[PDB]
Amino acid sequence: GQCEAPLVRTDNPKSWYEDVEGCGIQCQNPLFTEAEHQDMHSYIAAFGAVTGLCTLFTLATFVADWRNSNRYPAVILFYVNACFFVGSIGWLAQFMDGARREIVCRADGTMRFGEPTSSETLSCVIIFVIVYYALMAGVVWFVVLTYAWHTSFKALGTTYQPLSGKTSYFHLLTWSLPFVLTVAILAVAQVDGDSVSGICFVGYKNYRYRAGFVLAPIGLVLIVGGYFLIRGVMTLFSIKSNHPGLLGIDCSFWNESYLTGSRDERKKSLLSKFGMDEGVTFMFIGRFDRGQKGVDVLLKAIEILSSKKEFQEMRFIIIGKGDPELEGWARSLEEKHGNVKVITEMLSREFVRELYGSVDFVIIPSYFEPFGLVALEAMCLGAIPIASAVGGLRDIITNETGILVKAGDPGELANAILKALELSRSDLSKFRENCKKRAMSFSDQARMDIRLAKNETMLRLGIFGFLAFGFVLITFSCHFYDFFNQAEWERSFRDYVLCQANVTDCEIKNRPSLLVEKINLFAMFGTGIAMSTWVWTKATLLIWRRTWCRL
Ligand SMILES: CC(C)CCC[C@@H](C)[C@H]1CC[C@H]2[C@@H]3CC=C4C[C@@H](O)CC[C@]4(C)[C@H]3CC[C@]12C
Repeated sequence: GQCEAPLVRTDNPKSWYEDVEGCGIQCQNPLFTEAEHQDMHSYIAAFGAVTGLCTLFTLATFVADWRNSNRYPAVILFYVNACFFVGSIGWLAQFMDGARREIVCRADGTMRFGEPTSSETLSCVIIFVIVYYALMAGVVWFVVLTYAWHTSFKALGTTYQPLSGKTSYFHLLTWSLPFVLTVAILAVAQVDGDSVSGICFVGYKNYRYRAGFVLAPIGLVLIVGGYFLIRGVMTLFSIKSNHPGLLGIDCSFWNESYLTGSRDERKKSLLSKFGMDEGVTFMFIGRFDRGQKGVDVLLKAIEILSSKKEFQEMRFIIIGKGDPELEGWARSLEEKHGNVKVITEMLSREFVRELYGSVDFVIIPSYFEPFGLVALEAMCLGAIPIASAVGGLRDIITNETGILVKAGDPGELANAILKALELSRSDLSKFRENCKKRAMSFSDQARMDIRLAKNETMLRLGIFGFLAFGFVLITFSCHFYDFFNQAEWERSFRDYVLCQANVTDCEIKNRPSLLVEKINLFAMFGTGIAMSTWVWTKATLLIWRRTWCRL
């Protein structure tokens, strides 16, 4: 009945150490002393309390006005805060009286490992699933947050709400995936306790399961989250370089005051410069590519259009360079039909701005268009677009704004040009007015989609996307570091424990670093705290101020 510390005597055949019959390992990490146990427990308490309180307040803010705040692209972070709140409560459970022994220790006083098991209680499993599910549920929402930001740039020039029909689709995948992982861990009975952290978690006894079920899934969400974030940056940077100020009023390289004179006066000036007489002007600018922009379609349409008697009533201009055969084809038509201008050089932005604001119609014969930002500048300048019904550009152009055609059909395109002539013989003022109003608006007029309203889902969302990414990257690094060195610490732990009995000095080769543990906790709690600032604005204070006035 004798066992030497750190081992204790028990009658459980499942608690005995490798060959030491009757003796198992006490429920106290032998590689750390009491003083640093109290330090770590105090450290956890501070972050847990702060995360719980601040996260709960944000959740209270959303439900205070759920009828108006329940808007899909702006409530992704609400579920993120919900996930982290549950995780925080899971961590804080250990600070109830006697909780650590009931959670970490077996009834015989030995360390819990290999849970679940029918011979012990459910306290270790309950804490494990709460914390682990909360962790994985949160980071799965994070990749949804970045994806929403990536697609939120489609909410310009249209009324269509992206992902409006996919809200339940995300939810089912978001909650199902962490549930599957949780069940997989329980199926292999790898839930182990640790007095240092104060909770049960994966793979303390075997590093391989901790790498598989924690490190690996966290790595994948970082890859996906980074991918969408990178594309979002390219979109946002591309906007500011080319069309900055595509925002609440209008202020860019375009402005109403930059161009002078009437529409006809500028048209006559440009046509004089090109040696052309008055007519209905159709303009296209773009790269002379194949399969991406229909330059071949546009050029072929002119050949078909050349047979009509109305051909002499219209004026054309093509700007761009690229494949030399398209360039030769365009120049040949220029000489064959002396009513079209061909430009292959680099054209200044100043010239383009005046050209866009003078030409009657702009042609966009694309084969693919991401979401149609290139068509918005022409609409801002009063041009009436004719475009292929491809990509996300179909959501911008409507019957009262322009003409859509099937891609690849030069005959249909020519018919659309003939339709443009029918409109051009009448008053086009309504079409130009609709083009400007639509391009600088969206249908989310809950509070006047202006710079104080729509920047929420373009700029503010972007900040939190990268902010969450940073903390999750730190968490990945901590687990990555431990995984590299866990194998040696296991060997050290084995060697250290054996010499303790002294059955006639022991030394610790190495151990897990408490500093890495603190940083990992900081990043985990930091994400919950960081995402709790979404509602830190003046408007929410007013809501709370009036909410308190229910009294
Ligand atoms: C490597 C990537 C994923 C990191 C995250 C992307 C970073 C670089 C992006 C995402 C969000 C972006 C910011 C979003 C907010 C604004 C406000 C805007 O008025 C000016 C640009 C500015 C300041 C952006 C600068 C670049 C930014 C911080």
